[PDB]
Amino acid sequence: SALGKLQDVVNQNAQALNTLVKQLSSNFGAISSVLNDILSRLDKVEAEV
Amino acid sequence: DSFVIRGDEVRQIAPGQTGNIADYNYKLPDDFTGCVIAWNSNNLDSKVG
Repeated sequence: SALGKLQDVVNQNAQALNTLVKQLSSNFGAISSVLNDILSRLDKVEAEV
Repeated sequence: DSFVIRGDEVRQIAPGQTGNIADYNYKLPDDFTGCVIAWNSNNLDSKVG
């Protein structure tokens, strides 16, 4: 805990990248968060939307 | 462009469609700029037998 300023600067960059990667799992209002799954459930214009 | 189809198949004549007419007879592009104009011709194209 003496090195707290350096370890915090590591932990924030790890936290930011794990958050950036975890956001790939989110739907954002789409039918599924898996991109090849959308392309399987729907035909072209519906999949595109 | 001009052709005859059964009245049910008019829904395959649209951009980005699939089904045997759109698949094997008349494929429209997805970025079609244009109009699809259709009418019944039972009194003209149908025949006895």
